[PDB]
Amino acid sequence: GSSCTPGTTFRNRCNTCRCGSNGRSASCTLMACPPGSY
Ligand SMILES: [Co+2]
Repeated sequence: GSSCTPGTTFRNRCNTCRCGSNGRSASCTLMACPPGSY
């Protein structure tokens, strides 16, 4: 838990994220995600 697979991308609601080298952070888009956006 509290982790991602390094260098993977993943989705969180309407946002997309790229997992850091450490697996402990991710670079994510910051879009507001209203209903229907995902
Ligand atoms: Co963990």
